[PDB]
Amino acid sequence: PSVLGQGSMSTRIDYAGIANSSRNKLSKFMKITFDGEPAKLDLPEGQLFFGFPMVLPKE
Amino acid sequence: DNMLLVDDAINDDNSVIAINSNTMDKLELFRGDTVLVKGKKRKDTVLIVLIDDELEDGACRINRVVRNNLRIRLGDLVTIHPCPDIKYATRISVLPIADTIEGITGNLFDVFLKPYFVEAYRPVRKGDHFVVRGGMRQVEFKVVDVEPEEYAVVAQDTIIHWEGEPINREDEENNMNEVGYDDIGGCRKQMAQIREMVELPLRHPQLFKAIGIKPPRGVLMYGPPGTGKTLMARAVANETGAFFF
Ligand SMILES: Nc1ncnc2c1ncn2[C@@H]1O[C@H](COP(=O)(O)OP(=O)(O)OP(=O)(O)O)[C@@H](O)[C@H]1O
Repeated sequence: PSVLGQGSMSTRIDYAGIANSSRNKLSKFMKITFDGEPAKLDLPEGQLFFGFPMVLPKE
Repeated sequence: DNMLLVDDAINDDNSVIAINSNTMDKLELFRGDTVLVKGKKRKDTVLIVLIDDELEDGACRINRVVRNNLRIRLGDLVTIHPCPDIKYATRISVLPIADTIEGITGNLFDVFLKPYFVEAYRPVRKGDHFVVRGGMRQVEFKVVDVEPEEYAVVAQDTIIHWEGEPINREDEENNMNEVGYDDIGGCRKQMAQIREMVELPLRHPQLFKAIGIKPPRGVLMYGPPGTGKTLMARAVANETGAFFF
């Protein structure tokens, strides 16, 4: 389904946008994955985010 | 015939170099052509060729800004080559120098750069500088980034980005070590020994292939503290131009 990274509260806050900006994080004048570094994802008190792309076990 | 004398340029263009008509004929150039000029150390840029009869044979005119960029003074010698492959910069980001925005308000872009880039097609290269007289003041700008890289031409289609912090003039030298052989005195035999073992294996690695030997790798300098060992090593590294760690 869409709840694997692209749903509600993942489009209100550009989580994919945050990840991509962290990737190309330079002045300089889509896919979401865990190949890189974290970028500060700050939300106000009283908001919980469960929309992180799942990872599943070792299988 | 790429060695020419340096003269002060009377004109007020940061990217114009004048050449004698005979000099232009020898190098096979045309009026308005862009050519690459390389000066001392590893500093080089591109300038628009102009024809000026008054110029003597083997001489060229460059303003003080070009002299500062090329790390040369009046009457010095440079190497000039044709630059016909220069393209047009599609997207350039440049920021002003802090000391040049002292009290200047308004849209600095429109005030200064826009008259300076009205079909001017001024050649630009990474790290270059250029001064524009706007109103009753003068503002300097630096080539922070260009696309396509490295050397290009700023045209109307180019997108100019003037967003960014002011460029303080102090850190260009205070925080950065750009020291050449001119900053070393009293030790020439040591400099020769270091150079003949550092530059030769790197600048001309094919010689040791030709003679079939492995040039020595390590080098160990020593002497009383404060004799400039660090400065000598820094100068050699900068002159060589190789990635220095
Ligand atoms: N030709 C020169 N020989 C020696 N010192 C010079 C020379 N030209 C300038 N200096 C100045 O002398 C001082 C040398 O300091 P430097 O850090 O190079 O010494 P050092 O003993 O090699 O250092 P270290 O071992 O701590 O790296 C600096 O102020 C440098 O500017």
